[PDB]
Amino acid sequence: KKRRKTRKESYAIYVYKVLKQVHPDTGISSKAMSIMNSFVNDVFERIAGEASRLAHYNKRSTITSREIQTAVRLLLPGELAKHAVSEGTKAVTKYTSAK
Amino acid sequence: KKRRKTRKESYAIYVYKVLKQVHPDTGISSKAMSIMNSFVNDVFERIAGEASRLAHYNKRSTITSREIQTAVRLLLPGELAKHAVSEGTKAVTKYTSAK
Amino acid sequence: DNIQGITKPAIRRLARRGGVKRISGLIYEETRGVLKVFLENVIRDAVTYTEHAKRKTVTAMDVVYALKRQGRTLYGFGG
Amino acid sequence: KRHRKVLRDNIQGITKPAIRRLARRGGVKRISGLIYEETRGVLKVFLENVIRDAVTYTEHAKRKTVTAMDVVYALKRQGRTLYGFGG
Amino acid sequence: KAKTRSSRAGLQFPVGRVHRLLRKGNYAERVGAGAPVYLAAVLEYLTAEILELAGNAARDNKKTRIIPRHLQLAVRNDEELNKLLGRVTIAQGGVLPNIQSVLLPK
Amino acid sequence: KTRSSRAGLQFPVGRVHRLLRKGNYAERVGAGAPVYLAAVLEYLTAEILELAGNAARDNKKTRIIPRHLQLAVRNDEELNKLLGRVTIAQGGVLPNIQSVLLPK
Amino acid sequence: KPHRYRPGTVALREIRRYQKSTELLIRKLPFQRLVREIAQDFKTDLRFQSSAVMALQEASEAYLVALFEDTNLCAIHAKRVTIMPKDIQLARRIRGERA
Amino acid sequence: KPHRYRPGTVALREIRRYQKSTELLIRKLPFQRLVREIAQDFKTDLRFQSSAVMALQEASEAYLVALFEDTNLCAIHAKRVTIMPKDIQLARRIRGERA
DNA sequence: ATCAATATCCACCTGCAGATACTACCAAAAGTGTATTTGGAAACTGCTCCATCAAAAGGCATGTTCAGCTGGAATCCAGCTGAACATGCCTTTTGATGGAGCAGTTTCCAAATACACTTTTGGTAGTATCTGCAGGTGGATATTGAT
DNA sequence: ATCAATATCCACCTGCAGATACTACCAAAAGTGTATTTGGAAACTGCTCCATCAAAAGGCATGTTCAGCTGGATTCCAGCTGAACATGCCTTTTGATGGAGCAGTTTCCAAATACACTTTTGGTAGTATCTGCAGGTGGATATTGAT
Ligand SMILES: [Mn+2]
Ligand SMILES: [Mn+2]
Ligand SMILES: [Mn+2]
Ligand SMILES: [Mn+2]
Ligand SMILES: [Mn+2]
Ligand SMILES: [Mn+2]
Ligand SMILES: [Mn+2]
Ligand SMILES: [Mn+2]
Ligand SMILES: [Mn+2]
Ligand SMILES: [Mn+2]
Ligand SMILES: [Mn+2]
Ligand SMILES: [Mn+2]
Ligand SMILES: [Mn+2]
Ligand SMILES: [Mn+2]
Ligand SMILES: [Mn+2]
Ligand SMILES: [Mn+2]
Ligand SMILES: [Mn+2]
Ligand SMILES: [Mn+2]
Ligand SMILES: [Mn+2]
Ligand SMILES: [Mn+2]
Ligand SMILES: [Mn+2]
Ligand SMILES: [Mn+2]
Ligand SMILES: [Mn+2]
Ligand SMILES: [Mn+2]
Ligand SMILES: [Mn+2]
Ligand SMILES: [Mn+2]
Ligand SMILES: [Mn+2]
Ligand SMILES: [Mn+2]
Ligand SMILES: [Mn+2]
Ligand SMILES: [Mn+2]
Ligand SMILES: [Mn+2]
Ligand SMILES: [Mn+2]
Ligand SMILES: [Mn+2]
Ligand SMILES: [Mn+2]
Ligand SMILES: [Mn+2]
Ligand SMILES: [Mn+2]
Ligand SMILES: [Mn+2]
Ligand SMILES: [Mn+2]
Ligand SMILES: [Mn+2]
Ligand SMILES: [Mn+2]
Ligand SMILES: [Mn+2]
Ligand SMILES: [Mn+2]
Ligand SMILES: [Mn+2]
Ligand SMILES: [Mn+2]
Ligand SMILES: [Mn+2]
Repeated sequence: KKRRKTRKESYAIYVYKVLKQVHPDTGISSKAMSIMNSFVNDVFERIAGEASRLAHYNKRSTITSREIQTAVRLLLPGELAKHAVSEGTKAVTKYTSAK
Repeated sequence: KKRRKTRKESYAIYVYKVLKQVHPDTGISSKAMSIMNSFVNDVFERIAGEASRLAHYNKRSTITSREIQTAVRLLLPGELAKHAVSEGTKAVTKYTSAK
Repeated sequence: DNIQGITKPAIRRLARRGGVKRISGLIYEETRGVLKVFLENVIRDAVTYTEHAKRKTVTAMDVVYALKRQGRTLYGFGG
Repeated sequence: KRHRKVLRDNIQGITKPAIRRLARRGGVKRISGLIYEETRGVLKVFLENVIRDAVTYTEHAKRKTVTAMDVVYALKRQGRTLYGFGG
Repeated sequence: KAKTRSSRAGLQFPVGRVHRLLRKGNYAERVGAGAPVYLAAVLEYLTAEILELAGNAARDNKKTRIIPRHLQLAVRNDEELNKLLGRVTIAQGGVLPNIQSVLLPK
Repeated sequence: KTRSSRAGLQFPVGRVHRLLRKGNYAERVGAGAPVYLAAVLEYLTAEILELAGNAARDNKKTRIIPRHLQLAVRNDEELNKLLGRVTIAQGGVLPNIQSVLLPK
Repeated sequence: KPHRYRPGTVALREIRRYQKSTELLIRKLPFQRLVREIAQDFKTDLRFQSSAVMALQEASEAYLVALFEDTNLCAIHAKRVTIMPKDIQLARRIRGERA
Repeated sequence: KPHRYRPGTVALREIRRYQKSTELLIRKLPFQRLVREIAQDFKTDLRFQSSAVMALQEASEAYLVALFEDTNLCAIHAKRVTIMPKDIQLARRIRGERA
């Protein structure tokens, strides 16, 4: 049963997981889930597109986490940027100190 | 020849050629040429960028003259588009007929 | 009809959502002409994406991408 | 031999006559008295935003000098594309 | 497959998917290891913020299922999310209750 | 024989082709893409220098300067939309005073 | 005396009602007719996913609803409380839609 | 006896003059100090290429000039010929710069 | 209508900043020519979902009446703001300076891509059961607008 | 002030769309090991250009005075737009059936990449000389505003 299955992937299940951590007793409708899927795709494209630009400006071929960071600063409103940087630095730390 | 300053490319000689074609007795100031240069880079990034997006939307790994053409239709307005499309097709046709 | 199918009560309900209390009688023609210009602009772009993909169906994606490049991004139909 | 005097209140260097001239290019005939302080506020916000981004580019490139390209890229991303200064 | 990169990074967002999406993205010739980790964390963070606020919006309305309307109230009542999403339309979100005071009786 | 002359173009095909790869717009660039793009770039360059040239002739000058570019763009409906969000350094604005502002 | 509401009382009542709901405010079919007719000018013999037509309606309504907010500001600016075409015209010009 | 132009006449004379020229209208040095003052509040020990300062000035003047056009449209809408802060405010609210 | 103060026009001019012209050099660009690999067009078709009916069911638009209250015209006057003037200072311009820091060139390795290989997982599909909340009811009470 | 007419609200209720749960299955995703490559950090340093200084001088800012005319307030009324009510015509729905055509799949070749070697060129650089026009003058004609 593989035929009519061009995998249409989305962030929906990962959105769902994060939901349960912040509001364990709250559900979310399909249309709402669709909004969130669009949200994550949008922010992804904005952030990555911006990091791409940074790399080209500086004559580099690698999108590193430094490019993701600067992009975040340039694109997120003040305080929302501060927290995002914090979450990002945090996860790039734990990842390194791991196996 | 001071430790060769890495070369900086522009469209100036090209803009200049076209200028002599439309106004054989007219000069252009170097500030003006700087604007023209920005103009040509601006339009290049806008067209190639739309093209890039087109390709992705249709799961295509190749930017063809077809992608550039749609980009031109999407990006330019009315009569500019009709003529641009026309000079594009003509040029491509001429090019493939050679050899 | 057609454009005239976008009715006075419809426009009024819109305006109300926009917080409008009192509406001049000529607002209805101005609005219709405004809606038509919006749709042409968007549909042109959507149909252009449609032609490109060699389809005969305008798809939600075609509309969503047209909206994105007119700087009117829409969330909810990106399936 | 090393200087750098304190910089303060340079917004007042956007003088009443400079603002008047700008309004004229803008086709403005008559100007209320409170416009001047309002315009200074509006310029300050515009410059902060362009500079914040401009300096973000500079720092990222690990430079100590803001370039014309820094400012030009800062302008493009806020959708005020500037021609005439490179790129 | 030993441990997922997401568990390594301590995240619920698919690091591997983000990595892959960067490559096929044609964003750059290459991709650092840390970059999709950072990006995934950022996306996860931003998702949490909206769901948190939209969750609150569901409580205030005596509901336990988030619907579009709730995402619209969450985003528009928040200065920072509202700016980030300033050129975005959330379908079936409606608008915020707002009447210009000069239109009020007497 | 250059690709430009082979396509009948003043604008440099090889360079456009090269910039298309450097820019990371897609995994592949087909042969016709740069030729078409060089054709469009040359056509727009041409259309704006035509109109700027006239603006220059209208002010009794032989050298195009930024004012002339600005005049050409703003006085042309289509270039005006294409460059609607663009600022041309040293261009100034169009002579234009609103009616209610004139005396009688 | 039969019962009557002062002019503008029901207007307020409706502003409060419609700012509470999210349902679409143009009837579905006339809209669809409109869409199909406009598209016919760009390409004959078209078909539309039903979700495609829904996207246009959402976008159109959100567009007109926000234009009315701005238009209202323009009327109020001229010390009126009645929106007029010149209010729509001014809002669109300042947005860069006319300009 | 001593000659006087009526109020508004020199004003119109200046509109014609300023719309005909292209030179910058804020003085160079005071504008430079403003840029350095604002910059240094973001980051110390920064330097500026001079054409970087020119770039900010050209941008800032294009911005303000276009704002005054919009402001002027708002005044006229209110049946005045005098621009007031509420006209600048309404223009910025409609442009999406404010709310 | 006359007349006088002043701006605006344009022909005329001259310095010089910027534009232009030559040679000379060469690192990078561009073209050429084979070898190797593959994107995606082509044809065929299965199955999703789109256009089109029929068919009440009524919710919603339309047309009309009537008057409240808003927009716009007209009238006035206080003082805000433009024009002109005097005074002089700080920007502008020109030229010189040490030196910070940008940017070129070379060496070199931590980290990327490339490829094979095993294991895992998110998406689809089928079938079954569960539940949050729209939409109905009733009755309380708040709002509005007439006395 | 009273008191009626409607709207709006809250508590409670029940069907069902849409959410949830389990199971089977499976490509393509992801991890992992190991062979090769290279991007761009480090270090050293050449050479552009930024900050700074000096001095001079006049273009332009500042501050004032004076009164013209604009904005802002007030009044007034004709008429446009809201409210309500009565028709009835069309949108909605929902179900049910062709069949267009989107999307899966397999086949294969024209065209893209990789690569090597050979040629061509646009950018820089150095040095030397034209030229379009900004800015100055002077005198003529046009616009403004007091009578
Ligand atoms: Mn929580
Ligand atoms: Mn009634
Ligand atoms: Mn400071
Ligand atoms: Mn003469
Ligand atoms: Mn000179
Ligand atoms: Mn293949
Ligand atoms: Mn393929
Ligand atoms: Mn075949
Ligand atoms: Mn009456
Ligand atoms: Mn009134
Ligand atoms: Mn009024
Ligand atoms: Mn007053
Ligand atoms: Mn005088
Ligand atoms: Mn001087
Ligand atoms: Mn140093
Ligand atoms: Mn690193
Ligand atoms: Mn699973
Ligand atoms: Mn309910
Ligand atoms: Mn009841
Ligand atoms: Mn009672
Ligand atoms: Mn109650
Ligand atoms: Mn009760
Ligand atoms: Mn139900
Ligand atoms: Mn169901
Ligand atoms: Mn079960
Ligand atoms: Mn794989
Ligand atoms: Mn290397
Ligand atoms: Mn390297
Ligand atoms: Mn080393
Ligand atoms: Mn002084
Ligand atoms: Mn007088
Ligand atoms: Mn007076
Ligand atoms: Mn006085
Ligand atoms: Mn007045
Ligand atoms: Mn009356
Ligand atoms: Mn009237
Ligand atoms: Mn009247
Ligand atoms: Mn078929
Ligand atoms: Mn296909
Ligand atoms: Mn082809
Ligand atoms: Mn080979
Ligand atoms: Mn050459
Ligand atoms: Mn010579
Ligand atoms: Mn001159
Ligand atoms: Mn003179």
